[PDB]
Amino acid sequence: DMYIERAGDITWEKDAEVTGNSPRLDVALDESGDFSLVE
Amino acid sequence: GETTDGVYRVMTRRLLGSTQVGVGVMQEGVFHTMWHVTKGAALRSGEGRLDPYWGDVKQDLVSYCGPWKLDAAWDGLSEVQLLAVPPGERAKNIQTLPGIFKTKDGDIGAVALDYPAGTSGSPILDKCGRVIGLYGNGVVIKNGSYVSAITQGKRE
Ligand SMILES: Cc1[nH][nH]c(=O)c1CCO
Repeated sequence: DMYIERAGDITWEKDAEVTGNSPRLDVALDESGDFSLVE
Repeated sequence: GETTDGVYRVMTRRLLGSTQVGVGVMQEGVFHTMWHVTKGAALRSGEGRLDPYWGDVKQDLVSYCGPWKLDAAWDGLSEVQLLAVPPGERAKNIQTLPGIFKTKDGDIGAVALDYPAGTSGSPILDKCGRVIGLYGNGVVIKNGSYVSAITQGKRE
């Protein structure tokens, strides 16, 4: 049995930690909702 | 139960202790999460009950108490923020420039940030604080890294 608990407001934080790259990938999406790489 | 707008953890007491299986967004009285988090099961909020209203395994999304309300989209140019809510840890904003998932049916924004599975459902926001999608359905690329789609539903 699942339950929910509040974790915070949804707001943009000025001067948040900036990380992560921006890859451009060819992908496929199957009927089960699973993404996979296309090569 | 609690219906204030905001981000929420999705918990279960079925396994050892209390385990966080995911995250979701409450907006306009509707709770939005990813299908793989709840598998369409009913949810509890205090003494109240939330029943599923719409869901789709292929989109990997589900809404409770009403139809999907989130309709903002990534502009394809700007940095966004993942409002990550990891298991047992405080909510934290991470800013990033999304990459792209190119599919036979069009392009989708993607966030190259790696968090525990129980973080699935965390919202990705634009500079106006609007939810442009949920984090947690993606792919593992060559170097073993994780890249999530920016998954957004349709507002009827
Ligand atoms: C398997 C899975 N689904 N969503 C997630 O965030 C993960 C773990 C990768 O950090």
